[PDB]
Amino acid sequence: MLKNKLIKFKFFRFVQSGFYVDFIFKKFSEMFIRNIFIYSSIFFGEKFMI
Amino acid sequence: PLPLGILTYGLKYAFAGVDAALLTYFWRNWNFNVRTIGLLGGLVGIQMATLHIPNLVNEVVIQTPRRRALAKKYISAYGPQFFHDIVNPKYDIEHLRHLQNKLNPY
Amino acid sequence: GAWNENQQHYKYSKEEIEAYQVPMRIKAGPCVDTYIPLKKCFQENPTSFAAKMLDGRKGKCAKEFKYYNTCLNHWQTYENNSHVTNAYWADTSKANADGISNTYGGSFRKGLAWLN
Amino acid sequence: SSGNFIVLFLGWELIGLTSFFLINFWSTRVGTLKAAFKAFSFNKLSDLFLFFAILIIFSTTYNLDILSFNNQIYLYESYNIDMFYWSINLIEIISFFFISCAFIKSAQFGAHIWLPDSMEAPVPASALIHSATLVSAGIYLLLRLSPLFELSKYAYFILPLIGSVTAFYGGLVSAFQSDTKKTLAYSTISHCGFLMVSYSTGVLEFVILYLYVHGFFKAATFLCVGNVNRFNRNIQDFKRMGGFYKYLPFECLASFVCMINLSGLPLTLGFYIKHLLFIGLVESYTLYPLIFSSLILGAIAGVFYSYRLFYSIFFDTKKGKKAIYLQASRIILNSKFYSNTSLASNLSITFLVLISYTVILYLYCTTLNNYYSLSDLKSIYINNAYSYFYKPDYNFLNAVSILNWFVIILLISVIYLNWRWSYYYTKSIDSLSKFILFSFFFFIFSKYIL
Amino acid sequence: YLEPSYFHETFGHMSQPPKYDLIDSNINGVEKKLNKQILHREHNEHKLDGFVSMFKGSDVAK
Amino acid sequence: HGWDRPDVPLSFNPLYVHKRELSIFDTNMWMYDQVYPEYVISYNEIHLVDQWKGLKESFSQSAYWWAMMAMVFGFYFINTTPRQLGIDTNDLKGFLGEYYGQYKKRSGIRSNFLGLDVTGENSIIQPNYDRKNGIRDVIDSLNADAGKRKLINLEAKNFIERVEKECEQRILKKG
Amino acid sequence: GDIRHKFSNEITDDDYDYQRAMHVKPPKEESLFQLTNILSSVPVFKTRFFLDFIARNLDTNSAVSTSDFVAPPRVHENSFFVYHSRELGNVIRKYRSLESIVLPGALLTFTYPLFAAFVAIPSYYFMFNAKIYEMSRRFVVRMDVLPHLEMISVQRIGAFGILYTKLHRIQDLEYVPFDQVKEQENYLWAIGGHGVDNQLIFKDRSTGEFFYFERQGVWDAKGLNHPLLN
Amino acid sequence: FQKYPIPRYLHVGQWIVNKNWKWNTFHMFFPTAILCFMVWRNSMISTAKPPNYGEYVDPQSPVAPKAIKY
Amino acid sequence: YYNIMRQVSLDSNPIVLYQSSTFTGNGLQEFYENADALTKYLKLVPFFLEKNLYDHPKQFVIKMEFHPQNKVLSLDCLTHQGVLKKTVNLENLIPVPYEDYVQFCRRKLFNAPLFLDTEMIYFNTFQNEFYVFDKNAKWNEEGINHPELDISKLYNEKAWFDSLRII
Amino acid sequence: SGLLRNFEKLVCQSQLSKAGHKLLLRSPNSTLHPTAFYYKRNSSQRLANEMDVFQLGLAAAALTRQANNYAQLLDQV
Amino acid sequence: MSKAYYFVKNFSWAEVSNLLCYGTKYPTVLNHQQKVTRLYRATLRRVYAHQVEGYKTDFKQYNENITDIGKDFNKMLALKPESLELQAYFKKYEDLQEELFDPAMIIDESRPYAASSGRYYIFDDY
Ligand SMILES: Nc1ncnc2c1ncn2[C@@H]1O[C@H](COP(=O)(O)OP(=O)(O)O)[C@@H](O)[C@H]1O
Repeated sequence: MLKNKLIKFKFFRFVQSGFYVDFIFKKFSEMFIRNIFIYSSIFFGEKFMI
Repeated sequence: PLPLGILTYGLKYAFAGVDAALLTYFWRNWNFNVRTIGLLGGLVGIQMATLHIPNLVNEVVIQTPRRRALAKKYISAYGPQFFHDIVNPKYDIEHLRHLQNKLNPY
Repeated sequence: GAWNENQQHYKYSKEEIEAYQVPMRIKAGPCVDTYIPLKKCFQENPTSFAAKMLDGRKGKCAKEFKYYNTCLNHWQTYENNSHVTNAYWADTSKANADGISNTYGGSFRKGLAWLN
Repeated sequence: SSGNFIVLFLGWELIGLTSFFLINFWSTRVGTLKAAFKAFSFNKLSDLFLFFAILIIFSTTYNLDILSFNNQIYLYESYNIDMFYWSINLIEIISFFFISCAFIKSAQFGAHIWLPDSMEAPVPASALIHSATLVSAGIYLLLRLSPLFELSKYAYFILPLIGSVTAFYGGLVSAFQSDTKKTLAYSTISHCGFLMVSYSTGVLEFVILYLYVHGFFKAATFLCVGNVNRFNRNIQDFKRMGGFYKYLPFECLASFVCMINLSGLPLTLGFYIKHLLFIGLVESYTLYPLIFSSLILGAIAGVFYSYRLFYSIFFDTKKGKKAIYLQASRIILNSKFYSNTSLASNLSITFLVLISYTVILYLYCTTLNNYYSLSDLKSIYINNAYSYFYKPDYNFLNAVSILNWFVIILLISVIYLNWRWSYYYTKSIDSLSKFILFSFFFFIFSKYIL
Repeated sequence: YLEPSYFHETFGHMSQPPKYDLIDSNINGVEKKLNKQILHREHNEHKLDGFVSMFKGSDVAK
Repeated sequence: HGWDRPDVPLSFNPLYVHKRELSIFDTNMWMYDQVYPEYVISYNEIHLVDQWKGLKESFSQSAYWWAMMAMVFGFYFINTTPRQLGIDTNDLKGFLGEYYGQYKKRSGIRSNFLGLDVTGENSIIQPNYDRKNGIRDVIDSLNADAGKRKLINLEAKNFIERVEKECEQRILKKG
Repeated sequence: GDIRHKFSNEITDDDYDYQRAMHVKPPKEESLFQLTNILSSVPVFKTRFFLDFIARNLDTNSAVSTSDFVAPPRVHENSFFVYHSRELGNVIRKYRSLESIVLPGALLTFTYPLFAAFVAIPSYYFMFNAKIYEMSRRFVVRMDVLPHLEMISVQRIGAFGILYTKLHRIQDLEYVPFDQVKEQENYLWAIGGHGVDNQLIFKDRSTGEFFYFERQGVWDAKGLNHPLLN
Repeated sequence: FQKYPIPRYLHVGQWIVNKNWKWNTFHMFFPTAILCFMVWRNSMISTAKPPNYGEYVDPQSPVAPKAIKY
Repeated sequence: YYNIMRQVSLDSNPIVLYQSSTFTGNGLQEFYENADALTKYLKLVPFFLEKNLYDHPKQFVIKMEFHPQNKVLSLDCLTHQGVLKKTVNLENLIPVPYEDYVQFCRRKLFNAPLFLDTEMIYFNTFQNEFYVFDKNAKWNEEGINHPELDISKLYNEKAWFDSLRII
Repeated sequence: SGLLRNFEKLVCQSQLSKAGHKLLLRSPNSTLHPTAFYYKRNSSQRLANEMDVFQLGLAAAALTRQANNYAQLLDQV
Repeated sequence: MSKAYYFVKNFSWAEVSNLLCYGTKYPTVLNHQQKVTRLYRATLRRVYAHQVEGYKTDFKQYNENITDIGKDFNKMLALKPESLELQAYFKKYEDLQEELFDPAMIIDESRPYAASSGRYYIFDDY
């Protein structure tokens, strides 16, 4: 093979990033925090429901 | 015989490495001639003779005194007649397997 | 006679086995009888970890060591079926012809890499 | 040293609190506080799972003695608990809770994020946390409850795949990390995955040996990396490091020894542990192909990372700042006390390495010898996998040969790959060709000629 | 050195150094030849008996 | 050395002047600190835009490693045969025998010791003598493997006996 | 700026002699166990036979370079030598000649040639061909300009260590941009693009042939400054 | 880091060095050792150890675990 | 940068600028005749071994001429095979240090003999080979101080400092 | 480079470095004449359309030489 | 002394790119020559961060890339701000930087929001 797709820094960055598992989990946790604590709990829970 | 030691294993490995280096020098430089072939054969023969020599030297020097002492101890314990009868080809290996060693505590 | 049988061929009671502090792994196996004398000799004859890992004939505990070695070889060959395994590995054609083990030969595929 | 289920929970809580406080070394820095909070959340989740499992066990038996529970875990195997609309087996739920709690502590897929981010702690703190304790909690917890984990179908399917995947991921991540702390953490994650896979094998001795060897070697490597970072002014990335071998000979030699031992390299305790782990694999797994692939991939990845770290820190180009080297390169500092590290640290490292080697030798003598000197493992399920260690066939020999051949191919590739142009690039090719030819000649002569 | 099974796996089981007792020369004559033949037959029969025992010694423990 | 360096400047902990209103809509979403306050979570992979885009990119890149794993698995499966592993065959009454004994005991279906007429079934965690699920299938598979290994050993012994008898007969047949 | 003379117990230079095994230093003294001292002391080396063997073995004096300008032998009658490989070409030929022995030697010496193939196939496909095999394939060992056919006679290496010379149209030669041939041959240029000058690569357009010259190759000014080569 | 002034009024433990550390260490080691000995005695008062090697538990002794008699 | 080969000649009256004092003789036989030169050659056998087995391109210069008319060097070095004369482009020779020469060989060379002036390595980049003179030698002050050998005519910063680099 | 071997046949680098020497290299598989380079029948177009002057002339001369050889062999048929 | 809040604040990818190229999330506030100089300096730093320091360096390749970048930057600087070629060159340099976007970039302690920053609490004379 004359060209290796695994030789580019993009592949290197993706591998060193742990397959972006940290990014995915952090985005999901941020979405949960935004939707639950502020929106669902404090706003819909305390301001509205309570 | 005693087990082969670091010296013997290293001698064998060094002979193999010297042969490998000579073969690399030959093939890489394409220096293959009748004189080189004869020298390689002679080196292989000398290495084999020397490898047989260390085993002979070790075996002789170690075992021969130890073997003589062990035989002398067993000669007084069992007997030259028993030893010769064991050496006689007329002995039966079936009974020899069932024979008890008087110096075996078990 | 038996490979697992000790030189004196005596059976050790559960109380004696627990008194011998034999490992549960050894107790699981069928070679307890020979391991009892070897364990007794080793406890009675202390040897360092370097000594035991370095001694080839196990020092004084020699006959018990040989008996335990035979018993353990038999146990490990039977539990791994390594006998028929090596037999079929030596010659797949001969094992299939002789019908040594129908179950072993029926799924015997040496593999292309391992000399086809 | 837990003796009761309350003691285990107290120990887990204490370990969590100690990790939370230790990670917060620079309390004035709020950046590390985020990692500390993430670690605290993970520990709290693990503690909650453990508390739920302990509550279920107590509701089942009303006995907090761990020894009695292990001696009585086989009693209620044929039972179920009506949770919501489902009815799962009694052992299944407790085993799942214990396995999840261990995976939270012993870094696994989805729960290993806090392990890499935990590098904000000091060098000795990271050495202690990563090598054992926080990393060894899961293995110790699983081993303590060995009989309970024996009869769990969920554990049976979960442990092998999870362990292999985690080991492979950790190895691949360590193969791409330039930061010494990050590379070490990823290698530790790979080692934890391998230890979990070994726990799935059902043989405790291999797990214990792997734990001891991995902990000792990781501690040594972490100490060396911390010393290098201290010389580099708290810089952990190897991309801005180079030429430190001349600055720190002791550190270079210790790092070489530690990387040789830890990376699973052939002809060492790591090689023995890898062979033992590969011996005891069972072939009844539904996902056997992926499991085997992940195990091989995670086994092969350590050497590349170790060699890369060693060469970059010690024998690469001067990628470090001119200040780091030149400031200590002044002629005035030349005296009988010149040293880039501390003599006390170097002596501690040497003594720890010697003691670890002696202890590993003693453990191998007690376990790996012909006579099993191990005490009773309190396990009633003994596999026949020890037969292969005592007497295997030529098939396992050829498999191990294939693995060693992959390792040798990787070593050759890392030895001669010309990633950059050089004055000896052609000379490197000539050297590699000469090595191949000499190796072929030696293989021919040593086995057939003599 | 003490664990060359790793070398026996990847590089195979190479040629070992010449290990022999060479002690049968203690005596001389056709008796020595008969003893050597008996020893060779004993080694072959030991291999055969080991095969037979390892094949039949599976039912010793029940 | 060589320069009387002053005390550590107070600028090492600069004071942050909040230029934007910390709206209650982001309560606890930013870690507040008098020097260098930060966001609650860190996304060092900001090159990836969104969680869906990041997941798509990660799944696209992981295909090469998945294919490498598949190649390794194929190279192993096309060059190896199934091994002979299982529970210790000499011990059938341990982890294996105890399971069948407990399944044949069913002591959790007996009457109360004091005549309370309440059995193990009268519980949220109630005994069930006919589960036949979970680890029971794995136990059955292990028992089948042990039986197959024992049958293989017995067949090997029988075949060796047959070979020895045939050799004896052929040696006797020649006369 | 050392102050070692001020203090007595300070480490001395004579003490720092064990560091020579790892730190390169200019020669200060020759050791008793030094190879040079062993050679210059033993009267066995003073024998005439040893000197004769030393003068008449190993490398010969004839093949050693003696000028900054060299002229290789003539491939044809009216051709003009332009470029020639000096050491890289020899090393490539030696590497390609390894398969002339190892492939038969392994075939006659490996218990599992099938295993050897199953191992080496990815090594060639993923690691070796892009490193050595394809580099030697694109390597131009010798290049001369035949004026009669107005062509280029180029001799290059072949898989089993062979030599092969072909004539290509000068009008079919085009300058290959490294950027134009960067990505499609990335790994080839990454792992083994070090030995050839990416700033000077030619291409015969007739069959899509890529011609690469060594960065350390020897170029003749007379051939370069010819009407055929502009 | 280069040491910087700290408030003398602040009860901080930042790089605090005591000249009389030897006597304080000796005093905090000795009574602690005595307390540790007392606690060790208290803990060893109630201990359980596995039976000695070569000693088998005869089931007729009360030391063997008992069953609740209905 | 480019290895363009151009034919050169000899001035026919080259100025002898340096001749090794110890290595005085017609060739190998003459050196064998002299006892001290024989010991020096025995020490230089490690240099020959390094050049051949360790693949170190290097020459032990024993004599030299300079042809400023052809801008050429006419050195005459010694090796295990005998005396070899070398013609070098004056633009193809550059100074180099002992550490650079030693590290030029990736393998570890043998113990050095004292007969080498470590500070005066001379690299022929066109041939890419190092050269070391003899410590015991006579150098012509006028021969070296000719206008052709001036650093202004020879020393180029790029070739001198960065052409030979090992990473 | 060689042990216990004579380098009598090897060409001296002193002779090699001289411009205008009578050194000629004979290499294996060296095609010094493109006789078959431009030989092609059943062309989709004309030979002049497919081939240029040089190749066309070389191929024409090769065909003429082949025909001459065949005719010379035909005198003893 | 740049505030290394690249991964410390919830900034978008465009914000990160703007901070990398011109140092400001609103590079439109920068002038023509100022923006060109900032882009050239950032590109040089990022190139040295991958070709002068990294896994395996090549000095000649680094020098060649530096010469090419210098030629491009001179062309951009001598061009008009309201030129398609200048905007294209700016886009090319930004895309080159984005391709070199390393999440685990080395942050020097001299940065305001650095990893080693905030290690100690300095007490004032008050
Ligand atoms: N209270 C807040 N509300 C909204 N955004 C904020 C707040 N505090 C910080 N940020 C974000 O954090 C980043 C850091 O801002 P800062 O560095 O203080 O401003 P500047 O860059 O002008 O000095 C800003 O881009 C801003 O978007």
